Amino acid sequence: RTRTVNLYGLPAANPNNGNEYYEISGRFSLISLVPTNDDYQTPIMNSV
Amino acid sequence: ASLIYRQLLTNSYSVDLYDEIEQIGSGKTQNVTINPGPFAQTRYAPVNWDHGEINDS
Repeated sequence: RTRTVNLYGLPAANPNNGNEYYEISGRFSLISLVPTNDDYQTPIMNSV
Repeated sequence: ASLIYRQLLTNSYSVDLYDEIEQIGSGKTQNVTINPGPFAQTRYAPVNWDHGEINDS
């Protein structure tokens, strides 16, 4: 009952649309650092 | 004990042989391959500075 009809978008009036939540799945890769002194790395030693 | 003088004079040819030893061993290719140690290196990252997120409207 208004001027604005057939506009593409998503207003903030009722975004949930009766849903408890919107979900998304996927894979999540990470290459972050970490301290590992438990190695105490000088074993690759040459057995002789 | 005089025999040392005789041996030196007689064996002097080994001097030229030794000159050949060193002056062609230098010619031959050598490569002492200093390592990286057991502990491995790594740089931070390719990091570039920029202005952060702007709150436009």
